[PDB]
Amino acid sequence: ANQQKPLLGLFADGNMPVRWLGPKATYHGNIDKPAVTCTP
Amino acid sequence: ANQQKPLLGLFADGNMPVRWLGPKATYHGNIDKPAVTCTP
Amino acid sequence: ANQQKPLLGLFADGNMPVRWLGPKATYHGNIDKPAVTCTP
Amino acid sequence: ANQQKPLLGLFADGNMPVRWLGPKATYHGNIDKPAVTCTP
Amino acid sequence: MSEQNNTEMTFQIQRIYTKDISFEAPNAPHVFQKDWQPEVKLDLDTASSQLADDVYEVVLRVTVTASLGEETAFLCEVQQGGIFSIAGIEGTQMAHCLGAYCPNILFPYARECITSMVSRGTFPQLNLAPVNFDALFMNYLQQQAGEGTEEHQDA
Amino acid sequence: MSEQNNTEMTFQIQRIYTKDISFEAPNAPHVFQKDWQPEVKLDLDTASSQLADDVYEVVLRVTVTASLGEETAFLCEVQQGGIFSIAGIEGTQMAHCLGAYCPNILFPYARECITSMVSRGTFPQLNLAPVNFDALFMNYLQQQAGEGTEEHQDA
Amino acid sequence: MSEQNNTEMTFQIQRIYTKDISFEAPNAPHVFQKDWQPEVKLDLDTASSQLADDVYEVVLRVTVTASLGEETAFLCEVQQGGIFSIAGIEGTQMAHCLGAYCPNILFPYARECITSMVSRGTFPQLNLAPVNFDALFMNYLQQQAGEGTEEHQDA
Amino acid sequence: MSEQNNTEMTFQIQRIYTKDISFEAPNAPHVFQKDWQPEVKLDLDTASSQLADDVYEVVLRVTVTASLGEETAFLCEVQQGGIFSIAGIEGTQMAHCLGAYCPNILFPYARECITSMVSRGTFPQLNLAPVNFDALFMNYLQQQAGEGTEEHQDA
Repeated sequence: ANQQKPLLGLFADGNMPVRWLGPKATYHGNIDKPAVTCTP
Repeated sequence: ANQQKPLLGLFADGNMPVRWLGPKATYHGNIDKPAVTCTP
Repeated sequence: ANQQKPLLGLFADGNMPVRWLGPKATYHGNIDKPAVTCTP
Repeated sequence: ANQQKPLLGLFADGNMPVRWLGPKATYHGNIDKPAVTCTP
Repeated sequence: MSEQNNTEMTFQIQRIYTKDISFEAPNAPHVFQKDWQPEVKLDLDTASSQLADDVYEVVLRVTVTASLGEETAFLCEVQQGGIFSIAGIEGTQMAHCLGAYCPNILFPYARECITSMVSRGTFPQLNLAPVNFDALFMNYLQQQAGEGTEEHQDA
Repeated sequence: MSEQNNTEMTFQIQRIYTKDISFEAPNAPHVFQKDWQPEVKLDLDTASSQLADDVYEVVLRVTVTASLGEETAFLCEVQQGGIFSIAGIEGTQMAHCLGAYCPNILFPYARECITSMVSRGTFPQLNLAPVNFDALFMNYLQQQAGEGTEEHQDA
Repeated sequence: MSEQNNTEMTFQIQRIYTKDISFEAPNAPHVFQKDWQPEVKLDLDTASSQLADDVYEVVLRVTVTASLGEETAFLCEVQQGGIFSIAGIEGTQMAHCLGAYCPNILFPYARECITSMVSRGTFPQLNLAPVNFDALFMNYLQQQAGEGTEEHQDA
Repeated sequence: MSEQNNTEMTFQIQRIYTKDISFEAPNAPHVFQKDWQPEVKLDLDTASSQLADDVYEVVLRVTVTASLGEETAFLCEVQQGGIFSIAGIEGTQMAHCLGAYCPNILFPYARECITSMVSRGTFPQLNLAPVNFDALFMNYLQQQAGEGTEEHQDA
């Protein structure tokens, strides 16, 4: 932390934050019931 | 003598179609509705 | 009745030649083999 | 009242006598990028 | 026919690798009109070849089809091949080795490969149930032997 | 020519996905014993589509072919599709949008899909190197190169 | 200390999955400069907990520690947990099935989950050879003293 | 066709791979009696390390946490590292390259390694949306590029 860091200048600044659109589109269930009720 | 014998006998003679079973199923309710439209 | 769109009239064709940036083959030497380890 | 005596609790300590079937046998080659000088 | 060898069967794993993949979504943008639980269909096919002496190559194909109404959801097929050094095997012991034991090794890899391609078509999770190919094939042959004495030494 | 960079034009990606995947390893069992020099021929097919009004899909068939002299290792052909809502575009603006920009959105995803299948076939990882579609299209369209590098810190 | 009885045997897999995974490449671009034939180590661990009535979970952790040269190549660890419907087996019968058959089911899926991680780290994918757990446990069952009860039943 | 392009960023990839992979599911059996609607949070951390002159490894650690409060659905994390060679320029010019373009190369690979881990825990697969970091930099400045020739004659 001074002025110029050659061959770099991002990430170590504070990490660029990412925001979601909506978690609604994922994880409405895949495992209902005992999942697999019978195994041959 | 046309009497030949490949060692590979007891295997590739016919396919084995597995009867599909899955009480919980694959699809439930996750699709295009809160999709990639809200990116301002 | 057919809507002929004057917007789409390109990009059904190789626009410009793409050079291959991986010469000398994707190996530069030997790899693994059709033999894991052993059983005795 | 005492039931489920052998039901789930045989081994817990871990580390089986698996000294491999081949302690040193996976791959061998010569790692380097395929020329990769410049993208222009 | 019941070739009684001194070595009651032999199995060695040499290699496991994907030989073939296919994933088609012919109505990929338009299947949105047919949205929910698709009719999923399994079909396993058996392919083999002898590479060398005692070196064989077993390919287990797992084909998955899905469709809603009269139109497609997604199409998928994997061929998880595997080289295995097998000898001594005969009749029932042959059929049970490469037709139950070896496919069940290749199956987890073929399974995850389908799961990957479905995710590339951006459809929800597809985890196929564990089918015990070993016991299922024992039931195909009513009942058979799966126990023996070891004989292994440097030769 | 007539690049016409106005605050017109609109872009919104709705969804990206493989519409078709193909991975063939014809002589996979025979190739892993061969001389380690395949000729990796790359192919790219350009195709756009209308899904709706102002909704234009773009598909790039990235085909990777490797043959060790006479014998093919693998073939990674991935039709990476992508739904893009575009409007306000005409002439060279849509020619650059489809001929450079929006295919390069799908190029890292086609790259990944290929790379994964290559590595699933138990073959050396293939990282498709950055091809700037913008630059090579510029070399034709209006020519793009030049920098004022001459002076150095003297005392 | 003994027990001989048999309830109506039940054994059905409800679910197979990874509860915990870790691939660690500590010297990742450091080792690649001289990354040759790995010397591998295999550690095994387990975990257990009853989930419900006649439902018991067996977790099987396979750990793969590679070291080549002077340092670590890569690290791999997968806790393959499996939900099983276990009933009817008891005494030394249950002890055998628990130590042998139940983790043998989990092992193909554990193996695969490791194999895919290693290939993503651009290391040679590791195909765990199928080893008989039964034989290893025979000794362990003849080396214990502390059964669930003492009630000498006999034919 | 007569213009000297010199020091314009010379970018080339050496090797992409997963430096690290991880998955957790502490409430994995418990998820059956859970409501399937988590507050999924993206937690990313980004590092860089010089391996050689102009050679900087960009690490993109992505963590997908799904929890409906304290009630955790699943946890997944991948440290996708890529050896990138960015030559000629520095500072704000290179900040556009490493801070925008390099994450976009690692992002598809990070994504599939996350999705695979979610699918291994047999949970509904999560495809991460196209997040264009470079678009923000494109509105600002330093978007100016076009390949040519570097020097390396000024220490």
